[PDB]
Amino acid sequence: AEKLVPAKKVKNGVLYKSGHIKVSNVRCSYPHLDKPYGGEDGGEPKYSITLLMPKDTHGAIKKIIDEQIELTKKNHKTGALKVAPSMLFIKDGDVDFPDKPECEGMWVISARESTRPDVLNMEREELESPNEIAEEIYGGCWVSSVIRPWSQENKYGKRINANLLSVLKRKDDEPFG
DNA sequence: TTTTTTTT
Ligand code: NA
Repeated sequence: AEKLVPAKKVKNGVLYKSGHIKVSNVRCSYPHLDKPYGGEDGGEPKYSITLLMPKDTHGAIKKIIDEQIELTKKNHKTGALKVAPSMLFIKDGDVDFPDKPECEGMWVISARESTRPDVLNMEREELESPNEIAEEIYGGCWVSSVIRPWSQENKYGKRINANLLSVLKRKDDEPFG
């Protein structure tokens, strides 16, 4: 549920007082919302999505994400955390994925969660069956998503990752396949 | 309220 209290609203996004961030009107790729992904090779399976944020239209919400990344580093429970820019949930499509046409001119956000996120159709109805979830949110559609940064400091390294809380269908478009 | 991701 969006039972959150806005702190700051910008074009294509909202920062909430709880530290959650809504990233609005972004293109979806590689959804794993019907069934969790990963944990073939040691890790535990998680639901996930990639969000493609156009650089020309989403600069304000990008700035909020950066600010919140810094805040998350500073507030890490064991003390302020140093994290490399390659170890964040946000990547630069033009640098990191130059051979992927769908990433051209995009910020690329990866968000994951062990608990299945809320999945809403355009009528804001919450979906429950894996098949209906897979049909609704297909790679290439546009969504709005609630995420929240978190700080990782463990045996595998130091990262700022993003919890995936909700995915709302916004627009249909050509599927990536 | 919690915790490795990764392009896949
Ligand atoms: Na459910």
